[PDB]
Amino acid sequence: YVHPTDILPSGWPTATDLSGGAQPRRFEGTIFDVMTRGTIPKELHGTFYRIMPDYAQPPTYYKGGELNAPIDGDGTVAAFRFKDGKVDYRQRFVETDRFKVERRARKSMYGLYRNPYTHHPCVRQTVESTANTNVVMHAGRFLAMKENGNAYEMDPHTLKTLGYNPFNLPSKTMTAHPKQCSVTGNLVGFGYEAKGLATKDVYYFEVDPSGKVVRDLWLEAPWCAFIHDCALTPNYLVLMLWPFEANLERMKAGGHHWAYDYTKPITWITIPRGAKSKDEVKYWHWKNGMPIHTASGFEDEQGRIIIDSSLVHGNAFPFFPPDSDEQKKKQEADGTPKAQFVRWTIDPRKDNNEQLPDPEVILDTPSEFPQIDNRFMGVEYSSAFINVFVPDRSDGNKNVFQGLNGLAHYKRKEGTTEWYYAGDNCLIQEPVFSPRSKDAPEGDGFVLAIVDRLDLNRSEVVVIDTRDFTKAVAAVQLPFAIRSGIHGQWIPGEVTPDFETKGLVDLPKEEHWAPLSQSPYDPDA
Ligand SMILES: O=Cc1ccc(O)cc1
Ligand SMILES: [Fe+2]
Repeated sequence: YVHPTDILPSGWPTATDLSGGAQPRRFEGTIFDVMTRGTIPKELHGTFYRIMPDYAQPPTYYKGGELNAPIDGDGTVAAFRFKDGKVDYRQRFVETDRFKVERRARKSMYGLYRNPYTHHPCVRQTVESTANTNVVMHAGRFLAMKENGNAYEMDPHTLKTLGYNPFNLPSKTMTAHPKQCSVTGNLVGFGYEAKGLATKDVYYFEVDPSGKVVRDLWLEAPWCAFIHDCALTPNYLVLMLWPFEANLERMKAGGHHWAYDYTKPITWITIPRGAKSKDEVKYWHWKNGMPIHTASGFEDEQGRIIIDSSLVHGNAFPFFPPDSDEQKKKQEADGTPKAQFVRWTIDPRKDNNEQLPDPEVILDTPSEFPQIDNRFMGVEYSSAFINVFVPDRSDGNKNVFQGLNGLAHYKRKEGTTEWYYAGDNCLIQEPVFSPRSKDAPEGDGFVLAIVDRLDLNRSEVVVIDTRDFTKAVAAVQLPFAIRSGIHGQWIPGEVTPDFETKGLVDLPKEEHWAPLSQSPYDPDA
């Protein structure tokens, strides 16, 4: 059986997200009082903000959109607000310069990921960010982020776009991975390609709790590398260089911004916090591989930098292949690479010209999207909440982003791992943590994540109490599916302006439309 209407032609290209899911969603709006199962913890007081790629227009501009990447599509924010056991939902597109152009034209006008040479001539000198990667609340300002531009600011309640570059950063770019220091309250980050397309320049910054840049430095990367993520320690910002190189000539020729390079080692840039000179910066190297995301970093008793990350032993983004024919064949040969969770040791006192020691295998399982207890951000931490391929319960032939069917709670101090299984015909997305109370022990509280109910065509928010990591306490049940996203964040009420007075949904007026006389009911009848 084939449905007769199903053979009617579509104009849409295949627009994947990171999961490999290819269904456009693109809805903007609200559900008041989202259906829940079980008991929503009363301790939840805040918003789960999630961001997703969801091409608003069919991306047909360049090569009919055949080379669209899962990381490409227009940023849409989903908000799940938890107040007094009740859940509200809002979804809205980031009103990026790109989004607004495409909507107004009813037409795709942008080409390849980070390639202005493949955009429509009229839009080449625009901010080309889809603001689709990560969110942050800092100094009462809510930001949607993507590494190829400054953030766009959004209202935390309506999700209305308010402007571009709220902190007025001098770089062309800002990381989608800044870290909120638990010591200073500073927004610590960077922007690479800080001076334009294929530039080696890196700008480091620290934005204080009052929204002022208090520390900065202009530096360079050893090559124009893909510096997606970083680690924050007491004394350092540690940049993590993926083995991809940008090439302006290739871009001009209508090739991809990035090419994977087997000859490049995993490289780290150590930046002393509040460094007075670029002379203080050191480059460290290991071997070829792709460490996608950090859990976090710290300094041990010996003063050594300790960073946990995912590690893929090859290209986790095969849609950005190598330049050379030889290297292309290597990618094909690698297939689905080995994927682990690993521990790095960078001793800042050692010779940085000497190759770093091999990382320690922490989990011999495909691992992605780690988060921590952010009360321990930029200090010694123990808890990691990791998006996992569940041992003996998962594929493993899948690309690292495409088989994530569980959660792991790792504790360094205890040396224990606990496992949550998403369900049969289910995927689960990045976990976020909310502490039981302000003074609760590290990693004691609630874990939230988006579950794709694949055979149901619905998305859910699972709620797990850390006292029993194997079991859900609650589910937030959407009537539909949303896109499989990238990052999300737990944002507490206390850091959100006007959380006490504003919901996700604007309340209707109190006053009745109808006069008293219009009632069917008479109290005398
Ligand atoms: O998760 C990886 C990622 C990399 C670059 C992007 O622009 C977005 C996401
Ligand atoms: Fe990321």
